[PDB]
Amino acid sequence: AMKKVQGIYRAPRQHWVGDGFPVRSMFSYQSHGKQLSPFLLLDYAGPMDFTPTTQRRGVGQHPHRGFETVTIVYHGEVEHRDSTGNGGIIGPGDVQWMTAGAGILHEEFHSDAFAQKGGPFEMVQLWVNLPAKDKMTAPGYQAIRREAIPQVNLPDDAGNLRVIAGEYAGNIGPAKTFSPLNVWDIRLTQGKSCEFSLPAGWNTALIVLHGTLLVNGDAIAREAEMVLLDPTGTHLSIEANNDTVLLLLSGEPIDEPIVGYGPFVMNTQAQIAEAIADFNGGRF
Ligand SMILES: [Cu+2]
Repeated sequence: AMKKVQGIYRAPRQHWVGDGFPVRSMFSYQSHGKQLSPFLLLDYAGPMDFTPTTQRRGVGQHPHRGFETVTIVYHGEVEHRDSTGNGGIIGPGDVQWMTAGAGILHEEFHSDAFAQKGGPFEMVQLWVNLPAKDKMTAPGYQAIRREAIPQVNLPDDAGNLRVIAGEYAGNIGPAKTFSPLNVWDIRLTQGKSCEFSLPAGWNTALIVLHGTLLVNGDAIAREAEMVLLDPTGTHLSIEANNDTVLLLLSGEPIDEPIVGYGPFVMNTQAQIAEAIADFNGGRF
């Protein structure tokens, strides 16, 4: 049985996060959050050309608690800093997987090298929820180099698939996760198609960044659109009408309440109140 297309959703207008991240919120837990779990949020940054500058564009220090954030860089360079003492530069093809867990402070800025030169900036920021038992896990950070992400050639010269998290055709992705999920970066060649088998009951979304995609033979998704699938079923087909770049997100639902406010995502309102009080009290 196919994972039926539930709907196609166009990106909203762009908004700024800080002065470094012009993003479109392609989905968020406030709408269809149960049908997207474990994924809470996806902000698509760019694509935008930045001017050479002496300024350090980015987003200043702020807290998170209760979930993980994933940065997938396509163009440009970001420098990461967080309160566990982790740092580093994420460039094209690199990924960072940050666990906020019990609580973290972080900031993200254009790298000095990217500041000096300018050019295209394109990135996806993904929030991944944690199961309740793991929400106060210790904060941590995975820097994932492009070279560590398997690139799998699709059959029939159809393109390639980068396994960031999860497993495709026996290729395991380097990102460690708290619940079972896939994050696949797919380049599908115009006129080519591919069939995917996904676990039964997993929530699944396709995020089209570039190109035009025919899904299940009957739904068309274009640049900066989200295809939300029905979790029931196991089979999905995609066909590229033009060379397409997409993210496939799929995961076992976390069947626990979502209570989110600002930078915090917990299971209850009292836990949100505790996060605000801890942050205000200097505990982060
Ligand atoms: Cu943040």
